[PDB]
Amino acid sequence: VEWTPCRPGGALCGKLAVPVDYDRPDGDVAALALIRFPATGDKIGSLVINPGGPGESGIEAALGVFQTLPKRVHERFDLVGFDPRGVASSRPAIWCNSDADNDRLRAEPQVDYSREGVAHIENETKQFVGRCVDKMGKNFLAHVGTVNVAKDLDAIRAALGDDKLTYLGYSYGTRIGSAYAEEFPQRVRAMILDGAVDPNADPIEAELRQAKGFQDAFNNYAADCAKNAGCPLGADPAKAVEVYHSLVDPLVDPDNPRISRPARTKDPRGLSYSDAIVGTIMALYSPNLWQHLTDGLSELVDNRGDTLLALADMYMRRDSHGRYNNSGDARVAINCVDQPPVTDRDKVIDEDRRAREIAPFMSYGKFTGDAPLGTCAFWPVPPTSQPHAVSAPGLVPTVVVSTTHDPAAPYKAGVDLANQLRGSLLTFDGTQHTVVFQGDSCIDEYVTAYLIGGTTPPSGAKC
Repeated sequence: VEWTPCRPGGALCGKLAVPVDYDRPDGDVAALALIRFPATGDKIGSLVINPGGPGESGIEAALGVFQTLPKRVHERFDLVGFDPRGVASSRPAIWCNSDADNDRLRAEPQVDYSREGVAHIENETKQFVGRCVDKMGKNFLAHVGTVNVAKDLDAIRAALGDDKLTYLGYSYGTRIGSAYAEEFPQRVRAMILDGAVDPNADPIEAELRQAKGFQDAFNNYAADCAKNAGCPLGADPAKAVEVYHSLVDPLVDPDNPRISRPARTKDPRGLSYSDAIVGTIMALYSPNLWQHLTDGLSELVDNRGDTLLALADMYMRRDSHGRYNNSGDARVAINCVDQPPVTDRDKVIDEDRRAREIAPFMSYGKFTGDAPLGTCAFWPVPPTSQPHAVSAPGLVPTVVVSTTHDPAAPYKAGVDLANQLRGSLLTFDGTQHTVVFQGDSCIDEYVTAYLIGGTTPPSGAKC
């Protein structure tokens, strides 16, 4: 890696060639993008981070993390972020949808699960899968999975000149983590995994646990908002879900589920039902976004949807000029190869029935008896990994940070990951997704002592 100054720090950027196929090590070649924030004091090595997604830029994430990085950490480590294969500035980047493709989907209510509804959705999905293939070719898509990301990470480890890896993983970055840990356990110096993905989980039970997370986060937000003046969801939190549906269901034509009646916005699109739901989910990632959610809901009372639309844009990575990054398309590609998709329709139908019961705030109308299959059931290349209990006997003790009411990565996922890893579980008491290097003194001290000293939190450490 020949470094070079970036395009906001002492930042150096560079690129690193890895092979697309690792069995064809002289075949097609991908170029990963890297950012580097040189340590200020005495350098132990590099702290490599991943934000998750998948499809999220690590370069982008390092620039944020740099802002909230404890002084001692910044002294002891080069902060290093990378864009994984197919993601953001890495070439080739995964691309399936155009900006117009994305907008067209987001305009739909996406709520009709009748036979005709399921056929419509399942048709847009096929068109999507076809767009991925035509633009990427099946070979590249076959090799975008985490198992190969893990191999690139070691190539990264070596190119940065560290003998052993120091790694901070967030959310899906957690799966990159346990993967690298299983393949190169003897190359791991230290590892923090925050907001855990449990690779031994059943995907349907996981998704349902996630539904339950967001409903429970919904409940927490609403209870909190009810203490406040003019709560758009009302002063009785036991009726918040009903009030919420009185605000969002009018965005769907009651005589016809496929017709958007968007709330007015200064943006030309207005606010569809599906955008409304996506904005809500986005806001429930963090209590920091609750104010915005409340604003959006209050706008809905006056038939306006500007804040919810902006929340949905934040989630979908659509900038002010209507442009998308490739996080969405990459997200799908990578998720589809990391595990075998649910292909049994009865399973998908029964999941739907349960989810409406578990997360009503998210569900529109009644169970129909039909449900679409997910994009992955149509993937033209097979998975390159599969659910299993993480096993890395030789691994150094690691830290898993799990938040008690994390909607995206539920607390018990993090416990389970810790156990398979036989590392330390650091608990955060909150309703948010991830927490490391995000302002909390306690968490950050624990993480700093582990990263520098090698010191794990005591059993039962809460924060």
